[PDB]
Amino acid sequence: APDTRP
Amino acid sequence: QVQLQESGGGLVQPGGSMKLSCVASGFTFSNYWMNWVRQSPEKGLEWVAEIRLKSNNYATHYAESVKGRFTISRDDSKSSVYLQMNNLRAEDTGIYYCTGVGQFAYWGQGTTVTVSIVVTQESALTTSPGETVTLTCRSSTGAVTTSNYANWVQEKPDHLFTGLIGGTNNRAPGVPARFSGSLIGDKAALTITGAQTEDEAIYFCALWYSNHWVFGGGTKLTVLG
Ligand SMILES: *[C@@H]1[C@H](NC(C)=O)[C@@H](O)[C@@H](O)[C@H]2COC(=O)N12
Repeated sequence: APDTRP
Repeated sequence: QVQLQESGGGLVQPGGSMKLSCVASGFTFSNYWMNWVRQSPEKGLEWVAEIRLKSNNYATHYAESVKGRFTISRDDSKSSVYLQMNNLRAEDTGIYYCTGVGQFAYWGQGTTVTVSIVVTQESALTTSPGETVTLTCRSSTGAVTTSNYANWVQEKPDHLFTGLIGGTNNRAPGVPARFSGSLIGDKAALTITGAQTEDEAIYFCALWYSNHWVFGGGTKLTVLG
């Protein structure tokens, strides 16, 4: 939902 | 060393305008959402605004405290994020930080602006070297879940912020292994397994509610002996 980008 | 560096703050009167900038290096800036967060004379952190990616047509979201007055933008070709502040108020006073990545790993040093849901953490805990201490983060809405993407951020002297944990339990790279995130008893928690003297610091949690962040009031950890 937020910025979950590794 | 990823680096974020804010600029543009100063000493301004109520009613005025001012634009902050922040230049990023060391990570692929354009692949991450960026945020402004501000620290007021009261020591607390308040999330201000976010901006998404080019692929999200740069969608933005604001705290209710600044909606209608602040505009966040970014320029991927310059690895820079911005905050246009209009109709400044005394309550806008604070240190402004740009921060992002999984979800608050990286913080600038901040730029000072002087104008002239409740997330609850333990006010203070005391430990000593070698002990195991656990800090907790409660939501007024009910139980914390992985859908709140709990983050933990450490503030060292002087206004030195580093993200420890994002996505409930994901350690930011280079973060010592003694730090761990969890959900415990419907709260988010951060555990230091073997506290060290240098862990004396203020620890903030942040919880995500669909399209905004709310930071807790922080926990002062003392490490005695
Ligand atoms: C992160 C995704 N969101 C963003 C902005 O990167 C999210 O939609 C999920 O797909 C989650 C699963 O693993 C990921 O990297 N994310």
